Amino acid sequence: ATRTLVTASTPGADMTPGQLDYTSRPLDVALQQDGWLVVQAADGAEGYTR
Amino acid sequence: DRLDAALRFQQEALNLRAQRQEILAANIANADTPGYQARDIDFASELKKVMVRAVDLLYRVPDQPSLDGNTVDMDRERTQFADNSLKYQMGLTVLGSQLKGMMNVLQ
Repeated sequence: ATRTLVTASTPGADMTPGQLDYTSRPLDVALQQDGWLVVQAADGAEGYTR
Repeated sequence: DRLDAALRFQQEALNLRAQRQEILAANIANADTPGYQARDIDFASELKKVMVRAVDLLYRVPDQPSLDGNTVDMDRERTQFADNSLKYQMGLTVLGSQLKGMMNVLQ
């Protein structure tokens, strides 16, 4: 068994929080290290975002 | 029967060479199709059976796997094809020499 094909693959993601800037807008929010805002997706099932 | 059998040995050898050539050409032309298994005939055993007598072809072991399931290897098939062609021409020359000698005896 010599031939060994290679296929690309992507793990889930990287959860390092990004840099945040202060725009002083009254209702702009930034989460904690592992925070997630819940929204209602188009299909109806809830989803998480930042 | 005498002349018939004496020529028949080489005639059957030549026919077996031709059939093996046909099989080799088939499995070379079909060398780029998934799910195909390389086939060949045991020339020596087949000739021995025919001499005292619809051929029993058998699969060829692969040498390195391929995902699509192809087992025919082009280099080995080419070497076998060249060997078979040379054997066929050798048998042709021997048969022609025997026939020419037989004809020349009558002169």
